[PDB]
Amino acid sequence: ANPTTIANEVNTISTIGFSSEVVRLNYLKLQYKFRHLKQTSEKFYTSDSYIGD
Amino acid sequence: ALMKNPQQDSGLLSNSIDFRDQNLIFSNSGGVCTSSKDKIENYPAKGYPYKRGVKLSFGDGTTELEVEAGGGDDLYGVCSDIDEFSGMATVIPITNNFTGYLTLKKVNPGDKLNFNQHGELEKVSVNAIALSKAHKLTEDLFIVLASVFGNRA
Repeated sequence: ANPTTIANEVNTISTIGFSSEVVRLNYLKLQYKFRHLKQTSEKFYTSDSYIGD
Repeated sequence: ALMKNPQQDSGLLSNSIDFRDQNLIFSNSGGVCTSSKDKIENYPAKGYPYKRGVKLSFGDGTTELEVEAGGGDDLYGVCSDIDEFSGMATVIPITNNFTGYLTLKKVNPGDKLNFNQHGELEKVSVNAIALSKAHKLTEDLFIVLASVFGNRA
């Protein structure tokens, strides 16, 4: 409501209310798989120009 | 003329020796007996409703509601004090009882009094019981000690 003037004596004052809002956020996990060369087997593919097959 | 504190100055200092019959003045704001659990509300004043019953008055809608002198079925409370600078009248609601001096229409202890259209008490719905006889402060100003106990037929 409108404000209350503080003049002489008064007991009833205007009020301030509060409110809340709740928001949900979802999180998802995903995975990918990839093939590669074994560390011990890299030495058998380490060519001079490049490493790999 | 009718304001709580006279605008005309006093020529002489008062003699503060006696202690009897020094409270039946128009400047006596509030009540003779007051509790700490009394509800009081300030409202914008339309006219001069001091020491009179007040009723709620509504405008076109641009401005807020106010209180004006009156009684009857429209009575909302009793004005016990006023601040002139802010034009704010302190009102005790009819739901709360009050004991003090109120304006009487221009009467013995035990008489039943109701508020008229001008917010003045008059002998008989019953709104208050007179606790004393009418005390004259001016040719038209008559006060009376009354006890207001709400609405009852």
